[PDB]
Amino acid sequence: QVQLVQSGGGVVQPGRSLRLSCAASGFNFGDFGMHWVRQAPGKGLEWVAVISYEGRNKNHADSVRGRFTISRDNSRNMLYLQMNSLRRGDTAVYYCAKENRDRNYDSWSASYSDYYYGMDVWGQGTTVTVSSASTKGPSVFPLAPSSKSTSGGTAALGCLVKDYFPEPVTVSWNSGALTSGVHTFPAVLQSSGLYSLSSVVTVPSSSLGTQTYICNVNHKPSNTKVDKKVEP
Amino acid sequence: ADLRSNWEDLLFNLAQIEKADNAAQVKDALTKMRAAALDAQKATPPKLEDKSPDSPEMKDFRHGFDILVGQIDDALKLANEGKVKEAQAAAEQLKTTRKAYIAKYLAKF
Amino acid sequence: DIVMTQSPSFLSASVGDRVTITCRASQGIDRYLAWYQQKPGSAPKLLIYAASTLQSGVPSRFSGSGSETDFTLTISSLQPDDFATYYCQQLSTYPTITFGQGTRLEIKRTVAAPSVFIFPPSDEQLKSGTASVVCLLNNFYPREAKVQWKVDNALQSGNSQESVTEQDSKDSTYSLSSTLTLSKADYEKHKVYACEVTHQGLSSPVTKSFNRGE
Repeated sequence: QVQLVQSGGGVVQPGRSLRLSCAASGFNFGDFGMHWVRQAPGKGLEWVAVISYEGRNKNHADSVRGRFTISRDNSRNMLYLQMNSLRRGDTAVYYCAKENRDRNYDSWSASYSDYYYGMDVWGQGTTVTVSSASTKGPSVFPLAPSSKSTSGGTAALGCLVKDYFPEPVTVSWNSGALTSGVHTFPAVLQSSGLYSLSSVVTVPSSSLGTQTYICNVNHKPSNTKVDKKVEP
Repeated sequence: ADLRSNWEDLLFNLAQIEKADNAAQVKDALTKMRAAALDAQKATPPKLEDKSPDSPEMKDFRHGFDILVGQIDDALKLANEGKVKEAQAAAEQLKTTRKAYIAKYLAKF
Repeated sequence: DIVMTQSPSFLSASVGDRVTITCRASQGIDRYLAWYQQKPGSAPKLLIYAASTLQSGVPSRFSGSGSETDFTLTISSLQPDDFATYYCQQLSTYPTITFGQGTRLEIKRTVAAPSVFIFPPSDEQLKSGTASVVCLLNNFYPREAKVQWKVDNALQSGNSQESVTEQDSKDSTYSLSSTLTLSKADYEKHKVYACEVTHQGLSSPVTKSFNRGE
């Protein structure tokens, strides 16, 4: 199986450094150029760097040149991205990717077969978060079913999961049993450097007196669990 | 050197020339292109192994590298005179020359 | 570096539609252009390279064309698997590579009005120095929705952060949360706080609002 398995990454503070790794298997690693590509939260793909089959020639995007260094070790089927002087703008998922060879060509034929034909095999991605924030568990406040959270037939209620770092949190409602009509929103990064999100559910006006609704929040990076029940 | 390594020296060093902001970078890149071109000129590309050295294709292959080296040397002389942007402009034709004179001889067989 | 401009950025279609996405290069790139598909949470997938060559395993309903500076990707008849974001990528300047900004293809359905709810700050949060008001817009379509916060009929910006779900698995609708943050010194400086919502499916903008002590 032709495949790339990435490792490394995580939370790192600004100005410090990190090394990403990408282990290749199932093909002749040292016959192909290799690339790094990144994707910031909510944005498009951005090309980062490339290295020749041999490791002798390389190139980096203007936005990382002088700080990031691509390298490879063919005898261990390993591709590396050394990232120094990290900036908050480097927060992204990073993908390694193998250069595609045009299918009419079994072996290298310069520009007829290589370089110009995209990237066919991609790693699964590594998240890098550049932040000065420290690990903090969330605060969980209710979004109580008001008389203005009304439809005359269905009520809406939720939980506000405020001020945590890093991603992710997990939200359930009464421990897995309520799953219809649930909306947990993507977290937003506050100017504080901490995230926050809301989870909501719409329920019949019938059940505001006959069934209990608790949201179970879990933030594993802080080992904090909160089960906060939501009623008028 | 391997023919692929020499080919890739001409490809990757053009980017180093285009992004340079001082003469040293341009001359370093042009100097590597020159050595790659002279080394590849000595090689027998795989599609030409059936051919005599006096065949039109072998002569065409060898002399296409002469065109490239001549153009590399014109850019190099400007870079040695500290004319970075003139040297960068003169280096733009190297890709045209590489495609028009050399590429076809690297097809497999 | 070469700039790739994809158009449109967002488009809606239904299963069985014929769909065309364009990419435009700031200068000629011959045919050295590739197309990718990406779904959230997964790596890009190469669909097409050399502008018109179909990568192996990619269904034949995908096709590409174009030369020099204008390129399109076509899906002859959509399948549910094809709703995704699509990126072009130029490689003519190799080893300098640049991507287009992407085109998101979404499922079209009928106009659905948002059911709008507002929630007051719970006062466990009050005792900690800050107040957050949340407005919910549930199960609407299309995505375009304007949310404006009125505090005592004085409206704001630079103070509000919003978030949206992805198109729902079942009914293909969207939901949106708008959170307004204030220091609680300023939270009861003022009186009314309103969530005004503009949407295509609402005859006139809807505002559901609270007052301190609501």
